[PDB]
Amino acid sequence: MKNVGFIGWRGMVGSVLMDRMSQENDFENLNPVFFTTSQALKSAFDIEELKKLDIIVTCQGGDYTNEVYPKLKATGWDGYWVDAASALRMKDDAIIVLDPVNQHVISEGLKKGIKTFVGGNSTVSLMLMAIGGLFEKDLVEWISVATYQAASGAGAKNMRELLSQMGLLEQAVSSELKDPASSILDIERKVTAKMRADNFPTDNFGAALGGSLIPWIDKLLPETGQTKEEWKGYAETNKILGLSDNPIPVDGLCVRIGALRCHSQAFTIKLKKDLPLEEIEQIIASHNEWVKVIPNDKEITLRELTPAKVTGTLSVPVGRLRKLAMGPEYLAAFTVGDQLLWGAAEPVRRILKQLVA
Amino acid sequence: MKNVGFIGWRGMVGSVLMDRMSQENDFENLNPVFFTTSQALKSAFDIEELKKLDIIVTCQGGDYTNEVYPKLKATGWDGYWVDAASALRMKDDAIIVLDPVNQHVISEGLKKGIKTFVGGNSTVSLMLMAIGGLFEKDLVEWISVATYQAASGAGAKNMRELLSQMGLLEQAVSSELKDPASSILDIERKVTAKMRADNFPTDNFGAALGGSLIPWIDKLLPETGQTKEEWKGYAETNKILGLSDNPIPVDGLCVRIGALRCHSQAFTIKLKKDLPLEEIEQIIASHNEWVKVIPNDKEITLRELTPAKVTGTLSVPVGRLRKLAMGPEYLAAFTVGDQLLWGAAEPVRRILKQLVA
Ligand SMILES: N[C@@H](CCO)C(=O)O
Ligand SMILES: N[C@@H](CCO)C(=O)O
Repeated sequence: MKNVGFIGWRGMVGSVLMDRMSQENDFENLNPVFFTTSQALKSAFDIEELKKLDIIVTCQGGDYTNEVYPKLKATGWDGYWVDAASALRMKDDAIIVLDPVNQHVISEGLKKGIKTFVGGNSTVSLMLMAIGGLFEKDLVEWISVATYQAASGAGAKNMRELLSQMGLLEQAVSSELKDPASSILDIERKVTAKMRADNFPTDNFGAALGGSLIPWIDKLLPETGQTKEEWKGYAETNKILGLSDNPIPVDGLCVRIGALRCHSQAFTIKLKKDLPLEEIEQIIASHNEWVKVIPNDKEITLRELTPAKVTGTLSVPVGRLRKLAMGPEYLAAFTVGDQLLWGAAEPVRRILKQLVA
Repeated sequence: MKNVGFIGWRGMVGSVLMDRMSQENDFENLNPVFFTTSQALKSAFDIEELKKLDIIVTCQGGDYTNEVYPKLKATGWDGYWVDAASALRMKDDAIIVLDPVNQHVISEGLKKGIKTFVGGNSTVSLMLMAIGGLFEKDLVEWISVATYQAASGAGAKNMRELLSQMGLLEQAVSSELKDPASSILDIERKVTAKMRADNFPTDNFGAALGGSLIPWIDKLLPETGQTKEEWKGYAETNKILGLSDNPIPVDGLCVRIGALRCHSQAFTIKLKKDLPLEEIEQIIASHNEWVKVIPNDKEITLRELTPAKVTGTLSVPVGRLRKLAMGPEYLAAFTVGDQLLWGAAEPVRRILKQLVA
């Protein structure tokens, strides 16, 4: 069978990948070799050991990639490189994977001789898994986005920091909350005071997240004023769909909220033509087996369209669908998706599966 | 001096109003009469007692208003009715107040003989206080909105429920969080399990808010598919600006997040003409003394553009300003504002001040 090396399999994303591969019995169809960066398992920095592998799957990160990758291909190695990190997404000899959406793009690359495949930006991937249909019919002129991103996208320590912040806030008024007759503004003043305290743990986010939000993710790109996270919307959406010749505008604001691992997004989709809502809904629900169209009903929306419902599942609900006041060609849409699955580990697991078949 | 009656002054909004009036020494210029609904202070249901007042300020709510209001005006009473509730906002003989934005609209009404003035929708009011300038120059063709609304808009019990939810989530993994070597996915599984537990207190929101979000606020309006909260965007923005003849489209998705009392909003503003960012920024910052333009810089954004910074203050920061990929006439903007102040108590306090001068 194909000899597959795994790097960064112990990290958070790597861990999800390992769990998903086990659940699906993916290890039965390949010969796994595990690497580590520890000096305390082959060495992740042993080029000769990596050179003997047919495929390398890394969830180690960009710094690792930028270091080892060049060296490895510099030895002639002609194997496949599957990466979760963003390091190589924008390279000419690499393809961004999300097979339920761009399978045809993936297949052509395997023929052109493409040997590098990279998982895509979580936000963009979750968007495409939700409204892939609209793009599948060149029905989208542009999309304005507003995200509600989870701590998992930032990292494990960030998730822990969010949780600690939540605890401290409640702890600040634990007794008052138990007293059904206590003043709410008093409670409010105290939690806000704690949130602003110097001892409030905000080292990882650089600001409070629990009980608040942060309208800024990643570095500023002076060229356009977007953060790198927002920049990936236009850049990655079009490379994934392979439309670098007829790019579809995708822009908006990426905001961090206090959710653990599900990214949510509010959309304003300008459609190229006036179409019936019922038809839009059918097109969306038919693109893939994971997207799930939620009726624009309160009770059902509260049960299905939330991080609480989606966390840890492969389901990608999309709802609140209706026409906007700007015109019958303006579509409103809200979606929730797990950041660690379709937003990270899953696309990686699925391309590997293809490569070892 | 003018005889002013106050109803619902003990509730959350009423409490903020009382505090703000005291801080500003507003009681020195009027003769206050306090009412109550308790049978255990005049009776809030004594029409003859209310009839002798020059002005009535109520934060009691819609049910109260719809009950007492008709009866009072049915006796000939020719005084002013200042209300925080939405009950009468859309009546022909009433004006929605937000003086820093529609003072000229307010003045004309006082002449036409308008005797009813109502505070506006929190989200709409906070939007206008932020980007009032753009509207002040008929520079806005339409605006797509995505909100991050606080629990305070729902009520005191909702704020308490959010806080309780946060505590339980952290409590579910308190020890693991203290252990710097513990597994994050283990932590994740436990908090999510608690969030989904039947004993997780979600009676007030009908769903978990802490650690999640709810893409639905208020009742569904079958006619358009919008929730009443989203509906107020178009309805109230234009009545406040008095443009029911040349309405400006305002639509989007209103989502509840785990914040105590600050509403935040991500905007996609389609401008009528191509203008320089620097000029847009100047126009915005000049509309009123409370709006505050935050440089599109990471460090400053994290310190100024958040519920943590704004909570309990009259400041209305607006930042992340830049042009969108859809074109140089597409503006991106993010704002944060306290829901109980400019979103409720302040506009009420300011119109009262005018009426008693
Ligand atoms: N989607 C994640 C990126 C994952 O690394 C985030 O919002 O940070
Ligand atoms: N702006 C508040 C409405 C206040 O009653 C909310 O978002 O619920």
